[PDB]
Amino acid sequence: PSVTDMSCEVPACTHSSDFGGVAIIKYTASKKGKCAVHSMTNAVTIREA
Amino acid sequence: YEHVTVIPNTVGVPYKTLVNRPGYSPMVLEMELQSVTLEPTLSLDYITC
Repeated sequence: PSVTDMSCEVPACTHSSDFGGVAIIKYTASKKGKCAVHSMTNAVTIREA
Repeated sequence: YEHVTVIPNTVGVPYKTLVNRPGYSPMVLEMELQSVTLEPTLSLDYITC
């Protein structure tokens, strides 16, 4: 599947040793399926695969 | 979470205060003072009749 339009907002962040950040992303998809996610920076790690 | 406030010494008037903690929705408290009493210490000297 393809995704054509996305946006990002970040309602909270605390830079503690644990997972203290949350983000919400909106998307429009062309059809049902599964997709992987990955970060493009070294300073931020993402839990979900 | 520690919060400190000051209320004037007026009986029968409500007051409100705002609590704000990062990452959580704000909370508002309301307080009213109903009575204040003072009591001295006494010692007896003599009586008359």
